[PDB]
Order: sequence, then structure tokens, then C-alpha cells
Amino acid sequence: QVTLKESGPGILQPSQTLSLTCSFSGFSLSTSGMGVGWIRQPSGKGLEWLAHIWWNDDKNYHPALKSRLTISKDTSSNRVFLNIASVDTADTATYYCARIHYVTDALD
Amino acid sequence: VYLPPVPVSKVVSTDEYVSRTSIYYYAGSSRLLAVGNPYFSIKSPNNNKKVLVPKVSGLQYRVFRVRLPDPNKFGFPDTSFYNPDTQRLVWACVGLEIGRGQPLGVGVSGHPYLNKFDDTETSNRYPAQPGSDNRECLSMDYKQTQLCLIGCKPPTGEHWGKGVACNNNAAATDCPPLELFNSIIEDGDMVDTGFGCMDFGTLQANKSDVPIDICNSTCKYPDYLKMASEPYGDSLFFFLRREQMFVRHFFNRAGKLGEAVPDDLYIKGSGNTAVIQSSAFFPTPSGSIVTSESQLFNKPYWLQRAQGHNNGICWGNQLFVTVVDTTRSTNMTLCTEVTKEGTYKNDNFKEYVRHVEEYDLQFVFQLCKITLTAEIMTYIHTMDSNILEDWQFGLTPPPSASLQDTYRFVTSQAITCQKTAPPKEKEDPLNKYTFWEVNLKEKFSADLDQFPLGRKFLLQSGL
Amino acid sequence: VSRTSIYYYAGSSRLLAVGNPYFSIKSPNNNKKVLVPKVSGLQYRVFRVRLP
Repeated sequence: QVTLKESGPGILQPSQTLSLTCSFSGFSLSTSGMGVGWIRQPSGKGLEWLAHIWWNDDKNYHPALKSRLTISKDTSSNRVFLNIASVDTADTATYYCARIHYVTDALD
Repeated sequence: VYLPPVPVSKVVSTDEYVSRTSIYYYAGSSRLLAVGNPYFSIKSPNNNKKVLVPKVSGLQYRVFRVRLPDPNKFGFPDTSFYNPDTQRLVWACVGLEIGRGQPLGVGVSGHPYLNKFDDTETSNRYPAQPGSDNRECLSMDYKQTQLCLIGCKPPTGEHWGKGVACNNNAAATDCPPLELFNSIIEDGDMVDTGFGCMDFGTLQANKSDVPIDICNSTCKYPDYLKMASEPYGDSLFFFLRREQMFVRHFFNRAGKLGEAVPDDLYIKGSGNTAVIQSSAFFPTPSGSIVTSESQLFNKPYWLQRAQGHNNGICWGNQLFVTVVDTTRSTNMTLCTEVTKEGTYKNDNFKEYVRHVEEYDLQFVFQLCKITLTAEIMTYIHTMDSNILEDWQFGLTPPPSASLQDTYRFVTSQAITCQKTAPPKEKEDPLNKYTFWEVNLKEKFSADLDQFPLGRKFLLQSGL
Repeated sequence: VSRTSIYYYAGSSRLLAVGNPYFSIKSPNNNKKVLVPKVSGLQYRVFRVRLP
């Protein structure tokens, strides 16, 4: 029912822009009940929350960065796009995009 | 095991120390004049600070602030009833009469670009009508109201308005949070007319949801509960209210509805019924009949027990009468010509709109003396300090000394600067505001029966 | 029951209550918690005061 795939540039250079695109099929994000986040992980370290955007066009970010991380969706194509500017050496990781609930309040 | 917690010094009723005499006095103003535009002020174009024609209508509060001559500056012929070394003199109110002499008839207003979408009473078919701008010309009557307030402190109001937001959260919708405030009621500011006691200046961007008179103002509303709960009670002596309204028509807004009504409550349609209209509806108050026996004026008001602890005694030699009327708020029209000719054409004339309003103040007072003694002077001093000053008999060292030295410097500010704080008493806290002032310092008299009130006052008092 | 000659006062604070008049705007993704609750003049106001 819910299918999920991402797409990114893959190889980036320092001080460039990061356009990570998330893609969904099975729902609509303007529906009252659907909501999506964005989670990173390195190959060796653990997990950490970065950004999450909801139905009514309001944004939260990870307050350690708080500046470069700008999350935005496109509900018409039913997609979310992740926009990081000035990618540094600390961003070497593997990103995971997925859908959240709030009756479970976690990533399904 | 428990305990009776804390003894607190209480306030007491003012009939404990205030003594009354058998000396009465009259006052009475002249007829007051007021005239202006019912919709907006007329600002001068060259200098945009001085007014040309002021804005006044029926629905603005007419707060009054009279002055009273200080009774201690009276040379009495027989000074035997009191000692000015031990006592002082101050006034107290016993009567009230407010007169209006305009004929009845309600006033009306409107707005030329009001956000009406469609009529929602018997017919609103599908699909939606095309357009990007559908503001229309509408005129609209108001709800009626009558009230009266008297007191020593000016009346304190309350209103809604934009306040503080919360922390950065992505789950709370873009909606301005609503916060309560407490305000002091100015003159000219408006009353509610069935649209909530909120500021419309900072909460409505389109400026197309109320009539034109109340788009950039704060339609305040008088508080009873907070004002009745003041322990000193020097704000509300005695008050009445009377109002009524009912619905006339029904209307909806127009635009991008900020929340989608949830799908759990309705089955969606198709064909001509694919899109959804608005859910933002709003009525219109119109008002009803206004009798002569629904009036609350041209009537005497004897007072013998106020609900608060102050029994009409007015410190500082000032009163505060606020009144709201709409029953004589009618609007005349003016028509002056440019040219005189024998055929009607629509550009030979010019129109101005005006509104008149008048008032009448009529009072009777009683003289009261205070035998100032050592156990009593501390009781007013915790209430106020200004009354103890302007009687001109003494001054106060505010502590009995301080307990900490607090380490005063002497070498005058060259190493570690601090708050120098140049003080000023500012001679009143009320000077920032603006009231319709009326003087009475040359309007006292002692012979009663040459005025309508004292003729009525002698019958009800039995003298 | 017998009666005495002692009286006592209780005074509540005022009660802020604000929201949507038409429905609950529930929190999304939950349908149990709420962003802003449904409150209107049409509903009952059931007060339960506890006494010392």
C-alpha cells in the first residue's frame, strides 16, 4: 500500500548544496493523518533526528544546525525534498526518509 | 495536625471612620456640545497632526472626568463644627442625574468593500461563482446597549489581542494565539457589536470584515468581575446595564479556508460538487424596538449602599462617570449645491454627513470630615500616598531605615557604571490619557430649591 | 444533621477556555490527542469542584 524510495545526488563536494529527494506512493500528505521525517545515520555511529514537516506547512529543524537545514514538501507530486547548503565533512552519513505516526509517535 | 495559617490585615468598610454632617451642596454643568463625522476623523493635509473635524458617533464611549474644588479652601462663617488642626474635609457623592435631549432613533453605518461572498439563507447552488475580487457595498445596523458607571478610579477594561507565540514547533498551525489584556478605557474608543472584544487593527489584514468605523480600533468591553473583586473598591460605586440584539441575515466569508473540514463528517460529492465552499460564517446584528420606558436616563439615582467598601467617598476630588448610549445616535445628511439650474443632474450637489450629541451633568454632594488619629493615618497610608501629600500636613520617611547599607558610592561614576535613575513624580499617572474634561470649581451652591434635583431631593429625603 | 454558626467562603479563579467552535482540530497522525479542542457555547459545562 505505502511504497517508499529516495533519490539523491550521491557524490558531493565541500561547501555545495544537498538536494535529497524523497518519493512516496500510497497516500497524500495533505491528508489529516500522514506525516514524514528525515533521519541520518553514519556507518559506525547511531541514529539522530534532523527535520520533520507536517500537514499545515510548519517546519522544525535540528537546533544544533538550525540554519542550513531547510525541509520542504511538494504535496502535488506527493514528495518531500531535503535542502542542505554548505555540506561539510561531518555530513558523511547515510540518510533515511520515512513516514511517522503520532498514535505510535514513531517511524513506521 | 494543622493550623490556622496566616493573619492578614484586612480592609474595612468606609462607614467606620467617615462621619457625615447635615450640610448639603449642589452642582450642575452647562449643556455640552459635540459634533463631528460618524465614520472617521478629518485630518489636515499640510500638517497631519492637528485635526480639522473630529470623529464622534453614537458608539463611542463618553467617559467624563469632573473636577471638584477642595473643601479645605473654604472660609466658613461658623467654623465650630470641626477643628482643622485635627480633622480634614473631603467630599462624597449621593446623587446622579444624566440628561439627554435629542430625539430617539438609531444610527447606522456600513462598509463599501465588505467581504460578502453569497447569501446563505435559502439558495446557494453549485458550482462556485467565478472571480478573484467579490467585495460588495453593504450597510448594517448595530446592536443596542445602555450602561452607566461611577467611581473614584477610572474604569479598567479588557480586550483580546495578538500576544506572545510559543516555542518553535511544527505541529501548531499558523494561527495567531489569543491573549487577554487589561486596559484603561479611553474616550472615543468603541464598544462591541457582536464581533468579539478584540483589536481589529492588528488581527485583520484585509480590513473588510466589519464596517468602516471599527477596522483600526479596539472595541473594548467593561469588566464587572475583576472590578467587583478589587478589595479597596474605589472603582465601582453603582452601575446598571441593559442591551438586546437578534439576527437579521446570514453571510459567509470568501477565500482560502484555513482548515479543511475533516472527511470523517461528510461524504464528498462529484460532478458539479467536486470543490468545497467556505465554512467561515458570520451573522449580522440589527437591533430591535427602542421604547421610552426602556430608557435608563433622565431619572434620579439615590444611593445609600454601594456594593464595594467605599460608600461614595471620593478621594482626590474627582469622579468618573462613563456612559454609553445608542438610542439617540441618528445621522443627518447635508446637501450643498455647486450650481443652480432648472434640471436635476447628479454632479451639481455635494454631500456631507454629520452627527450631533449632547449631555447634561447634575450632581448633589455631602460634606464629610475625618478625625485623623494615630491608628487611622496608617490605614490610608498603605492604601495610597498621594492623598496624604496634597492635604499638606506632613511627609513620610518610607522605611524606618533600611537594614542593608547597600554600599553607596561617592566618587561619582568613573569605574563601574550603574543605573543612575533620575526620578520624577510625573504629578499623576493619568496624564498620558485623554478625557473629556469639564470644570466645576465655580459651580457650587448651597440653596437647593432653585434647581430641579434639590426640589426632588427634598421630597425623597423627607426634609 | 445539626447546624452551627460558622460560615466560610470559597472563591475560584477565572477560567480561560478558547478553541474551535465546529470540531476538534485533532493532532495529525494520532486521532487521540488534539491541537486545539472543540469548545463552543452549545456544549455542557460540567464542573466538578473538590472540597477540602
